[PDB]
Amino acid sequence: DIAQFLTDSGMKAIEDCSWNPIMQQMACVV
Amino acid sequence: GQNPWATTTAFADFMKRFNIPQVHGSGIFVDLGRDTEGYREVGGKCPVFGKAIQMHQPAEYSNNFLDDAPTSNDASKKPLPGGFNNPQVYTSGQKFSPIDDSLLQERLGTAGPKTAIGRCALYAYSTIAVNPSTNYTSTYKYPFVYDAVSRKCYVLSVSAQLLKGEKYCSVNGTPSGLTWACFEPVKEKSSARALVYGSAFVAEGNPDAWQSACPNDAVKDALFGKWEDGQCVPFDTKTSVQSDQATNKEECWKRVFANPLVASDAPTTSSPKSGGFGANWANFYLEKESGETICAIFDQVPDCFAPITGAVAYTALGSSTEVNLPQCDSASFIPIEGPCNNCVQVVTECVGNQFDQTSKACC
Repeated sequence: DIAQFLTDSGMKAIEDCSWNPIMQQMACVV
Repeated sequence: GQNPWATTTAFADFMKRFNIPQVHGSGIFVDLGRDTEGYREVGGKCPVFGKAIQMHQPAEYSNNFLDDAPTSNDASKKPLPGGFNNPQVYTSGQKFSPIDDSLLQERLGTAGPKTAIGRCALYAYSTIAVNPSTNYTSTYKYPFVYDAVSRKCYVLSVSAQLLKGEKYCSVNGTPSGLTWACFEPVKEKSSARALVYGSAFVAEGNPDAWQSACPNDAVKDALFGKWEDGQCVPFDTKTSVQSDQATNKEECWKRVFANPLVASDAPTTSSPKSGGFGANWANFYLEKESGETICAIFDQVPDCFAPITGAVAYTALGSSTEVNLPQCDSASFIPIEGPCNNCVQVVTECVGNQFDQTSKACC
């Protein structure tokens, strides 16, 4: 689709969680 | 008549910051310099001062890009409400972003970066995206924005910086139907928030390097130039991309960021990569000819500074705050003692690349 162009504009579907070693916790989408 | 900006450590170190392609190496207006896992990634080495995302969600919407990004892709929502800030939560029940700069230092400690920008870039860089299912990780990194007023570090989850055109986005509710609202970057100088947008790759290697390394500030009383016939010749409005009159100094600053030839990686019509090349430098000055102030955008990498009272040389990366040229090189500069009159003489030195005149008594 057009969404060829949206990825090509920097759009990226995030992953549910993150890990951060500075806080050493897992952060997830609520 | 050798060039001191190339030659001398104090002057060279400064002038080096103004090779944007070399020190930044990516689009400024839109920074999509890298690609990872089949996506485009904010990559630029220098942080960008005053950059913000203007949005065009309808008035009812808060229209702030630092708002929690839209959490669950909503059906009754078109366009999708929120902003760009990562909306994830820690187990602690604490929001992933934004975080205080206080919180950072305490947890980071002595080993961590000195600058708060360094600190926030590293937050972003430190972050690994994970799938709880199918335990999977990504090397993909997201751009941070740092609010200098309040001292908060935001990590975004939206690497996009520009969205334009009614096939793809809605301006101000129109055409209603469409999920995404239009947005574009803009240099903004509010007193209420003071934003700095950067790649997470500012943090790669030494996170405090930008400070010494990048064209962070505007320069007062100077004009970008090439060095010709033993002297520094200001780029003239004749080789400039555009040199329109400009009401004030801060107006020139915003114009360079946004002008239609500034280094930018946004897709034309396709992942274009500017490598930092573009109309990124500008001179602000009062024409001796009919005295209308001019903003003079250039694409030529300056290699010296012509000093001039009341002038300002700005770049698309840098702050709006003016700052002095180096007046001398500590290492090389021999202190000069003025004539001894009244048994007192002024004596001139080079503490931190500036002239400190302190008056002494010869007798």
